[PDB]
Amino acid sequence: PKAKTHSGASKRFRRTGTGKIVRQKANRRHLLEHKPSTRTRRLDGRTVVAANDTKRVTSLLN
Amino acid sequence: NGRDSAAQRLGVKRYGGQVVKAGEILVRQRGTKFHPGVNVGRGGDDTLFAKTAGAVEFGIKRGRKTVSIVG
Amino acid sequence: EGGQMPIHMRLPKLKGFRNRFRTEYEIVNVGDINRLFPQGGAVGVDDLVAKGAVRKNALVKVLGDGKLTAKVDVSAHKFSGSARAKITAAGGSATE
Amino acid sequence: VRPKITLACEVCKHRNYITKKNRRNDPDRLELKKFCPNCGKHQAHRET
RNA sequence: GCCGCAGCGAAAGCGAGUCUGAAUAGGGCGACCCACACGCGCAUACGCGCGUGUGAAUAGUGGCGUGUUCUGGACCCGAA
RNA sequence: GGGAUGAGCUGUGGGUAGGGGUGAAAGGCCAAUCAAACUCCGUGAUAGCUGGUUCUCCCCGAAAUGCAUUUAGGUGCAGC
RNA sequence: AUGCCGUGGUGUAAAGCGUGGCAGUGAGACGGCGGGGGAUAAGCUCCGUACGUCGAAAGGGAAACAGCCCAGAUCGCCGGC
RNA sequence: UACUAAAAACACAGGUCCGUGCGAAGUCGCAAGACGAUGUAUACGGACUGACGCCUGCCCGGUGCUGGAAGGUUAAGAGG
RNA sequence: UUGCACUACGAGUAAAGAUGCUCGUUACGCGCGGCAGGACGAAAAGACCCCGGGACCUUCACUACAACUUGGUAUUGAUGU
RNA sequence: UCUGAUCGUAUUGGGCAUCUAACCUCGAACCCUGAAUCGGGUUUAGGGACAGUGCCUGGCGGGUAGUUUAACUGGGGCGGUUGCCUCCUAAAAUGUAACGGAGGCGCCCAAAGGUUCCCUCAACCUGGACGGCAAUCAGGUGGCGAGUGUAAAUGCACAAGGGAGCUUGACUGCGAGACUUACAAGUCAAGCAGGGACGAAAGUCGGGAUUAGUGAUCCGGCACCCCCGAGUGGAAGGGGUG
Ligand SMILES: [Mg+2]
Ligand SMILES: [Mg+2]
Ligand SMILES: [Mg+2]
Ligand SMILES: [Mg+2]
Ligand SMILES: [Mg+2]
Ligand SMILES: [Mg+2]
Ligand SMILES: [Mg+2]
Ligand SMILES: [Mg+2]
Ligand SMILES: [Mg+2]
Ligand SMILES: [Mg+2]
Ligand SMILES: [Mg+2]
Ligand SMILES: [Mg+2]
Ligand SMILES: [Mg+2]
Ligand SMILES: [Mg+2]
Ligand SMILES: [Mg+2]
Ligand SMILES: [Mg+2]
Ligand SMILES: [Mg+2]
Ligand SMILES: [Mg+2]
Ligand SMILES: [Mg+2]
Ligand SMILES: [Mg+2]
Ligand SMILES: [Mg+2]
Ligand SMILES: [Mg+2]
Ligand SMILES: [Mg+2]
Ligand SMILES: [Mg+2]
Ligand SMILES: [Mg+2]
Ligand SMILES: [Mg+2]
Ligand SMILES: [Mg+2]
Ligand SMILES: [Mg+2]
Ligand SMILES: [Mg+2]
Ligand SMILES: [Mg+2]
Ligand SMILES: [Mg+2]
Ligand SMILES: [Mg+2]
Ligand SMILES: [Mg+2]
Ligand SMILES: [Mg+2]
Ligand SMILES: [Mg+2]
Ligand SMILES: [Mg+2]
Ligand SMILES: [Mg+2]
Ligand SMILES: [Mg+2]
Ligand SMILES: [Mg+2]
Ligand SMILES: [Mg+2]
Ligand SMILES: [Mg+2]
Ligand SMILES: [Mg+2]
Ligand SMILES: [Mg+2]
Ligand SMILES: [Mg+2]
Ligand SMILES: [Mg+2]
Ligand SMILES: [Mg+2]
Ligand SMILES: [Mg+2]
Ligand SMILES: [Mg+2]
Ligand SMILES: [Mg+2]
Ligand SMILES: [Mg+2]
Ligand SMILES: [Mg+2]
Ligand SMILES: [Mg+2]
Ligand SMILES: [Mg+2]
Ligand SMILES: [Mg+2]
Ligand SMILES: [Mg+2]
Ligand SMILES: [Mg+2]
Ligand SMILES: [Mg+2]
Ligand SMILES: [Mg+2]
Ligand SMILES: [Mg+2]
Ligand SMILES: [Mg+2]
Ligand SMILES: [Mg+2]
Ligand SMILES: [Mg+2]
Ligand SMILES: [Mg+2]
Ligand SMILES: [Mg+2]
Ligand SMILES: [Mg+2]
Ligand SMILES: [Mg+2]
Ligand SMILES: [Mg+2]
Ligand SMILES: [Mg+2]
Ligand SMILES: [Mg+2]
Ligand SMILES: [Mg+2]
Ligand SMILES: [Mg+2]
Ligand SMILES: [Mg+2]
Ligand SMILES: [Mg+2]
Ligand SMILES: [Mg+2]
Ligand SMILES: [Mg+2]
Ligand SMILES: [Zn+2]
Repeated sequence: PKAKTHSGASKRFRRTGTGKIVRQKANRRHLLEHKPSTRTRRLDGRTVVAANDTKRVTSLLN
Repeated sequence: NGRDSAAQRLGVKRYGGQVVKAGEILVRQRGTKFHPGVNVGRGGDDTLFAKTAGAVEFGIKRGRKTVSIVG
Repeated sequence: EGGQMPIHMRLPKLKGFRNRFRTEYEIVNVGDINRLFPQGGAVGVDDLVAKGAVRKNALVKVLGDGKLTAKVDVSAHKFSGSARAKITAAGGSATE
Repeated sequence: VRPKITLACEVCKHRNYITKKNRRNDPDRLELKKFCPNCGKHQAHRET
């Protein structure tokens, strides 16, 4: 039986050209009036997955 | 009773004679317990970062304890 | 994760959408072309496939990485600007 | 009492800034001069 | 047919670059070698890009063993 | 010890079947089991719980802490 | 006073750091020192302690006596200190 | 209350209230059909009380039941 | 019923109530008839307490459904006002 | 003539009335039928476009069904608590438990924000109509014992306290490098560019003396960009930014 991948994990993670796994950052969907532009700029963009969670994230993605 | 707030991890981060890079935080504090010296900014919440690479230096400036960076 | 909201649930979905009709090209560099054809001459998609630098039954696009000295009149789809410049500088022709 | 208000450029009508104000203290529409990224300079802004 | 053979981007697309951005600013991701020589400008030397070697070393894929894991009763036994 | 011509006792034959029957009412009885019978099948039900898990020697060797938790005797990450 | 950060020397094999495979553990106990709760009682309860032992540590001592004192069992000997 | 409870518990004759105008109400059944009853309000069903004697006080605010429809609110359909 | 068996007592000690450990004291080996203090005697994976699961019961807990009920429409026609 | 009031041919629906022919009758009679309280058919007596039923739709509905009904806890229950900020416990780095000891927050300010310039308070003493312990005035003494929007702590008199002028940086595109940290989060940041405020200039300015005033992901709404657009052109729908 073919292995199945996790749907939410595939929707929330992706790999780069050399094999790193990147993600987007939370706290940036609503309630933006009180957040300074410095905070929102920090939350903007993509970032790599922590070395503590990389094993579980890899297992989810595979 | 029974309530509390999180410990804020305040205090000196780099001590006298330590080699630091530009922008390194040196002292987290409430208010100006220490005061910025040469090559040392303050920060929006009294954070006393380093504006230049060098060595930390504590001193006295007529009452105020100061932290400075020597290049 | 023991009951707290898991990593794959507390993080936001990756933004965007996926193109249903995207066209993909199998690419090759002028450096590779130069290495495979040191003698120059007319070069085509089937020759690229036979030399194994590109997949079969696929659109071929030529990119401009590496150096090219041979004079080659290559034919493909959708050349790159740098590859076209290198082809014409070496003296060959780049036609779709 | 202190609702979240949005400010739009008076020229291009783009909504660029969101903030708060006291409705009783300023019952009329707020007016400010803010930098408009679309217009490329500072323009007057008004509440929407 | 699958994997490898180029990446970046939500995507149109462009491509050793690409996205954001007014920016030929900075950043993110990705490619790019030097223990060296020679000509070139170079510095007292050290290298900085190019032409070659003094030959500077990559690489994947398929099978078979082993550990762990997925879906199955899934190490065995046991309810109301 | 109670009733013992009565709302009596009893033989033979028959009828009501499981969220159903029947009950002068106790959740009583329905083949020695009834706050929902029994049998076969779904079925190798499930159990964060209890028990068990079989030959040898060599090297190394913990933890009983932190954070989170419909969490506290479970588990995820960290620590070792 | 200690403890903590950095730095220059000296010493020390089985320290440390990065990245992968495979874990177990996440009910601790007693003793010394510093404290809270309690009545300054508890073989009571909760914290700290590059503090110890037990856990997972046999041997000698304390009559017996997980946690105290000495001391860490590769094997043999009818040797010694 | 077969198998730890025989009683003050249940039943009862008597009482009141409510429903039922007749393949009635009620119950079994998807329905046909059946019981009620080969009965017809002095009858049948449900609820409570419980021989007999003397009696059964106040409250219709709440919640039920019965009856009314001026107003408010309100579905599908119509309209577009 | 049954891990064993050439299965004493006192005062101690210990998973804090010891036939089995310490220091003592007492006791020739083996049977028969009796008593019931102990063997935390046997029987029932405690019925009391807590945790988890289940079941049935209640209700102005939630969400459904049967039943009963409203209107439209079809079955469904004609003539007046 | 918004024609309220209104007439006649169309059209229509709603009430009411009548009718019979659909449909209904466990009213009756006859036949199948020889034996029939079944059934069916024929005739008749009534009801009647109602009722009943199908589909759609509102109500009611412990009558039935499946389930849920948190945790901590000096056993459980009762009570209380659960997130964030400040102090002590806390043992002179950081961190550190208790159903340990005390308090606060779920905001406020269009100025209480930015910038430029100026000033120093409280208290006490003396004198002075109302005026007195304490109103405003004058003169001394006074270095922080006042004040800080709001708890406490750390700060601030060099003022971060008080007064006045002009303004909107309570920006846009970024951000080397750090603190904290299991992760997710949280925090600080020089400096570059655009376009600005104040200032003669140097410069300062990405809200508030600092630390509380807050809520992940999913799913939706809105504005903008015109990125994809299921044969093609549009559109629906999706996508990015806020
Ligand atoms: Mg958004
Ligand atoms: Mg914003
Ligand atoms: Mg604190
Ligand atoms: Mg601030
Ligand atoms: Mg005002
Ligand atoms: Mg891509
Ligand atoms: Mg952007
Ligand atoms: Mg770049
Ligand atoms: Mg190989
Ligand atoms: Mg008698
Ligand atoms: Mg008798
Ligand atoms: Mg029978
Ligand atoms: Mg049953
Ligand atoms: Mg009972
Ligand atoms: Mg029986
Ligand atoms: Mg059942
Ligand atoms: Mg099954
Ligand atoms: Mg060892
Ligand atoms: Mg939860
Ligand atoms: Mg200390
Ligand atoms: Mg490892
Ligand atoms: Mg635990
Ligand atoms: Mg624990
Ligand atoms: Mg102590
Ligand atoms: Mg104590
Ligand atoms: Mg203890
Ligand atoms: Mg200790
Ligand atoms: Mg153990
Ligand atoms: Mg020992
Ligand atoms: Mg040890
Ligand atoms: Mg010993
Ligand atoms: Mg000797
Ligand atoms: Mg009995
Ligand atoms: Mg009896
Ligand atoms: Mg009796
Ligand atoms: Mg009884
Ligand atoms: Mg009936
Ligand atoms: Mg009556
Ligand atoms: Mg009644
Ligand atoms: Mg009674
Ligand atoms: Mg009666
Ligand atoms: Mg009443
Ligand atoms: Mg009433
Ligand atoms: Mg009334
Ligand atoms: Mg009514
Ligand atoms: Mg005992
Ligand atoms: Mg004893
Ligand atoms: Mg004894
Ligand atoms: Mg003894
Ligand atoms: Mg012995
Ligand atoms: Mg005997
Ligand atoms: Mg005995
Ligand atoms: Mg026993
Ligand atoms: Mg019980
Ligand atoms: Mg109908
Ligand atoms: Mg009808
Ligand atoms: Mg109900
Ligand atoms: Mg129920
Ligand atoms: Mg279920
Ligand atoms: Mg609890
Ligand atoms: Mg309690
Ligand atoms: Mg402390
Ligand atoms: Mg401390
Ligand atoms: Mg409070
Ligand atoms: Mg201010
Ligand atoms: Mg001002
Ligand atoms: Mg001020
Ligand atoms: Mg704002
Ligand atoms: Mg950065
Ligand atoms: Mg500028
Ligand atoms: Mg700045
Ligand atoms: Mg404040
Ligand atoms: Mg969800
Ligand atoms: Mg189309
Ligand atoms: Mg659209
Ligand atoms: Zn504009």
